[PDB]
Amino acid sequence: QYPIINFTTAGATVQSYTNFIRAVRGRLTTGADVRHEIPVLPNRVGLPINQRFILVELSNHAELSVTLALDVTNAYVVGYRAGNSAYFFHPDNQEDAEAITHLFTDVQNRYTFAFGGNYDRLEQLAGNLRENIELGNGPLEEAISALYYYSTGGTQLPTLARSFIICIQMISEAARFQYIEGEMRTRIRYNRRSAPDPSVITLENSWGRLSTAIQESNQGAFASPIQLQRRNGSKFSVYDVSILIPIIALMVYRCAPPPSSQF
Repeated sequence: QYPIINFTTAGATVQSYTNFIRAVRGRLTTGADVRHEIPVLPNRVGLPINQRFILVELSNHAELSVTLALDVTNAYVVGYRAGNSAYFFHPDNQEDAEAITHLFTDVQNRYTFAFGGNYDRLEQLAGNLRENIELGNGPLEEAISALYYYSTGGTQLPTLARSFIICIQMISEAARFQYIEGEMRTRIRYNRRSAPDPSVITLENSWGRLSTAIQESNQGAFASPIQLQRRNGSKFSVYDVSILIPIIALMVYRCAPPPSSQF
């Protein structure tokens, strides 16, 4: 039922990764909502269950496959399937708990983790912060294997958590931010793994706030500036949507768009 997008780390290139992220964005957004040239994800309110999720089937050079389920309202990875088992992060509410029963319905073994899937929780389980977890094609290749082997005892919990952190950033964050997509393209082009710098981390941390600031803006102008960081960790002040058009590819729905109000 739910749309499936396929990606493999096996011989991945800048182009194959670019095609993948473009396809993910295309399945996440409908085109009904574009504000200051930036697309908005579907509103959760009144969204039919048959339109709620997309599936990302990840394959690797090791000939293993896992399927991630993404919530279209926020691009969040809500769980995964590997063969005969599926695992879901602890739902935030009763609506989300019902929603995930519509995923991987023919799987033999269904589990809900007692932990949530946010970075804070995953970092504490990994024993490492995002700033110290290497990203790139190699890490993703390895993450796919780690997810695959969890049900059979091959993967320790910190490795599993680290693997989720890798997947979330290389898929969901890349979908949300052209800038983060670009950072992953660079890693793939040179086949060089590296942890995300402060520019990546601060964008990830600020996605909700940036989405709200843009949507609540007066003709694009922020009421309050948002502080981001450069690659070297120095401050970058954002006052306007204009500077973010090349940076952010999609926003979470936060408010109704104000009337056109042309002069």
